[PDB]
Amino acid sequence: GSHMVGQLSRGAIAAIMQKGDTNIKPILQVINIRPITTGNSPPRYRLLMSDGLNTLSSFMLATQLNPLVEEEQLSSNCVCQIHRFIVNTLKDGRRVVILMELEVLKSAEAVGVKIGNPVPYNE
Ligand SMILES: Cc1cccc(-n2nc(C(=O)O)cc2-c2ccccc2)c1
Ligand SMILES: Cc1cccc(-n2nc(C(=O)O)cc2-c2ccccc2)c1
Repeated sequence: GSHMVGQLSRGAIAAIMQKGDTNIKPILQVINIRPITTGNSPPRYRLLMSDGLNTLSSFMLATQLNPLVEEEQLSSNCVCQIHRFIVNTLKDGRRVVILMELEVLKSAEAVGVKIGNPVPYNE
């Protein structure tokens, strides 16, 4: 409906990256998905997601959610609610947000566009 950016949890990306609170169940839009280089292990998918204000490319799907990308409705433009996630930190200090449980609220085809004008989160 109208006010599309209101469909997303504006501020959730900053909340995740600055507060590290995991009790939230934010609604985010998938902007892009791509495999990361693995080899000799199940594929892993990285997501560029948006909360309407910011985008962040630090998301990775838990492997248990791979079928959503491979078989069902998880692709660019879909709107999802994250029901469970954890933040992990690499040795170099970069954070990786692992999505453990997510629900597709609106399919890519039902949304069809990048909502709002989100800008990259700097961190
Ligand atoms: C920090 C971050 C967040 C999300 C994805 C990535 N990432 N992207 C790629 C890739 O090949 O594109 C590889 C990684 C990676 C993840 C964990 C450890 C080492 C590398 C990195
Ligand atoms: C210690 C640490 C730091 C960052 C990410 C993780 N991590 N957690 C999961 C998971 O699915 O739970 C998967 C990874 C991962 C491991 C190697 C490369 C890319 C991602 C673990």
